[PDB]
Amino acid sequence: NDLRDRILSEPLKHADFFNLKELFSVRSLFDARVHLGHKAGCRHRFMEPYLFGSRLGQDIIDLEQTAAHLQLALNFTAHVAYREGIILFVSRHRQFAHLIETTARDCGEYAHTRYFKGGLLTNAPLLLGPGVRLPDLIIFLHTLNNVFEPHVAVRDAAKMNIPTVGIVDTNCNPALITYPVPGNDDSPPAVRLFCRLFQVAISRAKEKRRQVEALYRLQG
Amino acid sequence: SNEDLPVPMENPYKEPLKKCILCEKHVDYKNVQLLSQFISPFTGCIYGRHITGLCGKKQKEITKAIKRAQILGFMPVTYKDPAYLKDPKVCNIKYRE
Amino acid sequence: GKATERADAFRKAKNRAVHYLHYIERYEDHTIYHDISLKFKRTHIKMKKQPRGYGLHCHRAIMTICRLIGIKDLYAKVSGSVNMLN
Amino acid sequence: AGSRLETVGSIFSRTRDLIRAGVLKEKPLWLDIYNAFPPLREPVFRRPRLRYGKAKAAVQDIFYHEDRIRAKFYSAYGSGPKAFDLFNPNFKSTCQRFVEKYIELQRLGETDEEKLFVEAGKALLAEGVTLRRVG
Amino acid sequence: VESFASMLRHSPLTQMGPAKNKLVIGQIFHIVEDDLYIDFGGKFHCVCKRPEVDGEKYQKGTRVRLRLLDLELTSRFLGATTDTTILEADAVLLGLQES
Amino acid sequence: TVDFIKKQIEEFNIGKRHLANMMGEDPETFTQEDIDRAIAYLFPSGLFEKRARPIMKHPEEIFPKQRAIQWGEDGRPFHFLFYTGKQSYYSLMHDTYGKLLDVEKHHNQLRAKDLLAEKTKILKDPIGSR
RNA sequence: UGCCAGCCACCGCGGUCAUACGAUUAACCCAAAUUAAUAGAUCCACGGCGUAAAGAGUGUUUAAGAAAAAAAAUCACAAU
Ligand SMILES: [Mg+2]
Ligand SMILES: [Mg+2]
Ligand SMILES: [Mg+2]
Ligand SMILES: [Mg+2]
Ligand SMILES: [Mg+2]
Ligand SMILES: [Mg+2]
Ligand SMILES: [Mg+2]
Ligand SMILES: [Mg+2]
Ligand SMILES: [Mg+2]
Ligand SMILES: [Mg+2]
Ligand SMILES: [Zn+2]
Repeated sequence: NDLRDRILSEPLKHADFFNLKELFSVRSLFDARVHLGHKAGCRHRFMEPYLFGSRLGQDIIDLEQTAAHLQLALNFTAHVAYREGIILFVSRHRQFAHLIETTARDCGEYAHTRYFKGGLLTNAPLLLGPGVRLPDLIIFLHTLNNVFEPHVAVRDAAKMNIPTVGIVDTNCNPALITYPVPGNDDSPPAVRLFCRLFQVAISRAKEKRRQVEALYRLQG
Repeated sequence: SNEDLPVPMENPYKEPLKKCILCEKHVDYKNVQLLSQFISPFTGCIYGRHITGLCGKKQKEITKAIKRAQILGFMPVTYKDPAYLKDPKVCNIKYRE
Repeated sequence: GKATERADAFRKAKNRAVHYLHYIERYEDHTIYHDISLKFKRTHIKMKKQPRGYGLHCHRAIMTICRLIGIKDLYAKVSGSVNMLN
Repeated sequence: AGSRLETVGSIFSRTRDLIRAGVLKEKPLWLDIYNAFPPLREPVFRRPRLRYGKAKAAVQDIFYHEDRIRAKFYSAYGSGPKAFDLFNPNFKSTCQRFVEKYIELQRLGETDEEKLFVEAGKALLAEGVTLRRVG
Repeated sequence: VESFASMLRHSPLTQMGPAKNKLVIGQIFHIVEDDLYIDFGGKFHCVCKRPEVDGEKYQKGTRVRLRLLDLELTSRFLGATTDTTILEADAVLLGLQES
Repeated sequence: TVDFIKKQIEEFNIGKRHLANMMGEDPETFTQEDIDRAIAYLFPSGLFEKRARPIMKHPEEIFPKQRAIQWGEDGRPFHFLFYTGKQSYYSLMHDTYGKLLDVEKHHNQLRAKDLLAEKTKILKDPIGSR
C-alpha cells in the first residue's frame, strides 16, 4: 500500500510527464483549419476572449490560446487515463460518428455518439444497472447537438461533478466545460487531428502506466 | 513587436450601394412618358416599392409628380396613354401568364 | 418532495435533499463573515453579523436553517414576501 | 452523496467544500489532477445575458495594408486566372504576386498610385501571367 | 517560432479575401445518387449536382473547379437571437481539374 | 442468480435420472421428447393453455435469458458502447456502417482500377427471403 | 341537543355523526387574582405608479429646484 501512493504521486510532481508538447504546434493546428470559426452573427457572447478577430464576417480563433488550452486539456486527459479513469467521448454530430466510435475502440475508452437519453448520467442506477461506475472524464468533440442547443451531458457532468474537456466552437458555451479548447469542430481535418491527439495521449498514458507497474514489480 | 498584426483601417472591399433607377436624376410632372412607366396600363394604379425598386426619395417624388400631372391635365387617371404604352418595361410585375 | 401520501412525501424530500447541498462559509463557526442584504424574487432578507452573545434572533425558519447549518449567532430580518420556498 | 447544484459555482469548489465539511469522505481521482494543473478559467456557471443599448462586442475586424491592394486588384482584374488552392499551405496566388510586386514598387520610392499599379500590371507580363481586365 | 498572426497573414484564405465569385479547387469526398459533396477546403463542404456532361467521370476523390458564392450560409429571422447556419457552403460547378 | 441456475441444472439432471428410473427407459437414451410424454402421463393436467401445463425443461430454457455482466470487478464496463443504453444494437449498427464504408472504399478502388467482378445478389424472390 | 338550544378576537362549529354547544372527568396557563369591554404605547410610504391604487389629454410659464465631466442647435415625405 505504501508503494501504491508513490505511483499516483509520481506524475503529479512533473509538468510535462507524458511529453505531450511534441504532439502538436501552432502550425499543426493551422494546417487543420482549427483557427476558422462561424460567422459573426453566430458568435456566442462568451467566445469574445477566445477570438483573434473577424475576417469579413467570419471570426478567427486565436491559435495561441487554442494551444495554451489544448496543452492543459491533453495533460488532464492523460492523467485521468494514467490513474485508471473511465473516459467517455460524447459527441452528437452525424458526420464523424463512425470515426469517434473507432477512435474510442482503439483507445479502449467508451463512446456515446447516438441520441442521449434523459436520465442517463443522473438516473444511472436505473438506466445502466443496479450499481455502476460513472465516467471519470467526459470529452466533447461537438458541444452542440443537431438542434443547435447545449448538450445534455455537459450539464449532467457539472451536476454530477464529472470533469469535462470540450472542443468549443464560436457558437458554443464554455461556461460549464472544465477544460474548454477554442477550435473548429466542423472541419474533417480538425476533427481528425483532435481524434488522433486524444488517441495518442491515451495510448501513451496506458503504456507508461504499464511500464510503471512493471518497474513497481521489480521494486520488490 | 509583431508587424503582422491587423490594423484598424476601413474596409477596402466595401461594395458601392445600389442605386435606384432614377438615382441622381430629375423627376418632372410634365414627362407623361416617364410617369406612365410606373402605372398599370389597364387600371392606372401607381406601383409600389416592391414593384418599382426605387430608393426612398424617388418613389415619393414620382408619386407626387403623378398626382400633380393627373390633376393639371397632362396624364389620364383611368388608363395609361396608348402612345406611351409601347415604352420599355421597368416594373417587375407580370399579369399575363 | 410531493407525493400522494404524507409518509411518501417525507421520504422523497429526505432522499432528494441530500443531492442538493450547499456549503456555508461561517466566520469562527458562529457567525457570517459580513452583513448580507439580498433581494430575491419578492422577498428581501437583511442579515447582520452578531457577536458571541447574540444567538439566533432571526425568523422561526431561518433560526432552524442556521441551527442545522451550524450557525449559532445571527440576526436576520425578512421584509416583503413571506413565502417559505422563496 | 454530493451536490447537484449548477449555478452556485464550479465543480472543483463543490467537491472541495464537501470534503472540507466532511460529507464526501472519498476524494475523487480527478481532484488531485485539477489541483496539480488548474485550468485557465474556473468552470463557474455564467448566464449568457443579452447585450442591449450602445454596448458592442470587443472583437475587432482583421484587416491589413495588403487588403487595400487586393481590393484594387479585384476591382479591375477580379479573380485571377490561376484558381486558388486552399490545400497547399504555401500557395501563392495571382493577387499575392501582384501585392508582392506592389510592396517592392513602393520600396522603390514610387508614391503615385497609378505608378504603383500599372507598373506592377506590366511587370506581371515579364513573369508571364495573363491578366483579364473586367470592363 | 512562427506566430499565429504571421501565418494567418500569409494564409491562402486571407489572400482570397471576399468569397464572392472566386475560382477555387475542391475535392469530392462523398458521393450520393445525384448530389456531390465537394470540399473546397475553406471551412465547410458544398453540395452540387452532377452535370449531364461527363457525369460518370465524377468519382470519390475527384478534383473539380468551383466558383465560390458564399463561405457559409447564415441568415437572421423573426425572433431569432442568432443566425441560422446551414452547415454548408454555396458554390457552383464549372469543370473537373482542367489541366 | 448464476448460482441459482447452476443448482437448478443439477436438480434438473437428478430429476431426469429419477424420471427415467421410474418410467423404465434408459437414462442415456432419455431425451426431451420422452420427458414431455412422461410429464404428460404422470401429471395429466387438462388445460386449454399449453403453457399452463406442467413442464420440466433445462434451466436455460425455462428461465429467461440473462444480460451478461456488463462490467468487471474494477467497475470498468467491457463493451465500449455501454454508456449508450443499447450496447448490442449500437455495436451492430456500428459494425454494419463500418462494413458499408469498407465496401464503398473497395468498390471505389475497383472502379478506379476498372474492375467489375461483383454481381447483384439482392433479388432473392425464388428463395423467399424476408 | 341535533343548523334547535347555542359558541367565537379571525377562520368558523352545530347531520341519533360535536376534542368548537351545555354537563362530568382529565389536562394546560396564570394566580389573590382570572376573564370581558373601552382606552392607550407601537403599528402606513426613504415603498410603488404596464396588467392589482397610482404617469394626471397636451404644451408654455410664476414660485421653486438640480445645472455636479464634455458634447448639440436646422432639413426629402401627410404640422397648421
Ligand atoms: Mg461549429
Ligand atoms: Mg364557550
Ligand atoms: Mg353526540
Ligand atoms: Mg376554541
Ligand atoms: Mg365545550
Ligand atoms: Mg391584582
Ligand atoms: Mg403599501
Ligand atoms: Mg390601474
Ligand atoms: Mg400621458
Ligand atoms: Mg381623465
Ligand atoms: Zn435613388
